Amino acid sequence: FLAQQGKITLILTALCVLIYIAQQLGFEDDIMYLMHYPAYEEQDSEVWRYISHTLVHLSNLHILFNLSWFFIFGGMIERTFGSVKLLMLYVVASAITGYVQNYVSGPAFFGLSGVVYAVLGYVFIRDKLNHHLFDLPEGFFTMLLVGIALGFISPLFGVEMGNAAHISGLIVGLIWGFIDSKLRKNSLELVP
Ligand SMILES: CCCCCCCCCCCCOCCOCCOCCOCCOCCCCCOCCOCCO
Ligand SMILES: CCCCCCCCCCCCOCCOCCOCCOCCOCCCCCOCCOCCO
Ligand SMILES: CCCCC(=O)OC[C@H](COP(=O)(O)O)OC=O
Ligand SMILES: CCCCC(=O)OC[C@H](COP(=O)(O)O)OC=O
Ligand SMILES: CCCCC(=O)OC[C@H](COP(=O)(O)O)OC=O
Repeated sequence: FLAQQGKITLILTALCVLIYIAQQLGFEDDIMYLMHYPAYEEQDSEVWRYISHTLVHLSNLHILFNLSWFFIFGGMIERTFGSVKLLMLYVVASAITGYVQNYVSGPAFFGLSGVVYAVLGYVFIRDKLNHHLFDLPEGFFTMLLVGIALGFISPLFGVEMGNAAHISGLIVGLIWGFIDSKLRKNSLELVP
């Protein structure tokens, strides 16, 4: 429930769950066809496709791990920097990671993991820099960041997409957070 967590975080998590459930009682076929990244010159105009691929999941663990991490850290971002910030990081990470994954492997990918890494990347450098607005992950979510770089370079799991989405995701988050950290400092310069 909310009563505390972010509205955007909640909406995105619940949408993923609803679309997955739908995948299970009829057919992922319709959903996969409408939601996949453009794989056709005629689909270039179907603009939702640049983002929608993130709402489809391929297994129970796939969606379980993605939503857990997104709910926790996407929530931190929302509660700390605002709902607009989270929505934006989502739209942009979704579009950029899909763009990158598509170039290296084609339009056959689904899931929120590219957004998760952008989110983890954002929180990571923000925490590292203006260290305050956060008080450490937990001790495990900090580790599963070093031993997770092998989760795509030398496959220990496999987030049905590829590491191109994960790496470009982290990069989007790291760059965005560095910029925000900077813009923050720049304006505080003239405050007591
Ligand atoms: C201790 C630290 C605390 C951190 C905890 C934070 C908790 C935050 C809550 C986040 C909410 C998570 O929501 C994700 C739930 O997603 C619902 C979708 O379905 C969930 C399924 O649950 C797991 C099922 O696993 C089944 C494994 C068997 C098959 C493996 O995958 C193949 C799936 O095939 C389909 C079978 O029906
Ligand atoms: C035999 C073994 C087989 C070989 C297997 C090899 C395994 C390696 C596979 C890994 C794939 C590598 O792919 C890496 C791709 O990454 C390339 C990076 O390019 C993508 C990154 O794109 C970044 C684009 O620009 C960043 C966007 C950030 C924008 C931030 O917004 C500005 C903020 O403005 C302020 C608003 O508040
Ligand atoms: C956010 C871009 C993806 C929109 C879309 O076409 O897919 C989701 C739709 C409905 O979701 P909306 O978020 O568009 O209402 O399918 C589920 O019923
Ligand atoms: C960054 C998200 C949207 C960018 C885009 O228009 O994608 C076009 C790419 C290729 O674009 P070029 O820049 O290589 O022409 O192909 C998509 O199917
Ligand atoms: C990292 C600071 C310099 C990079 C840059 O030229 O950024 C231009 C704008 C943002 O400028 P800032 O003033 O916020 O750095 O967009 C970046 O992607």
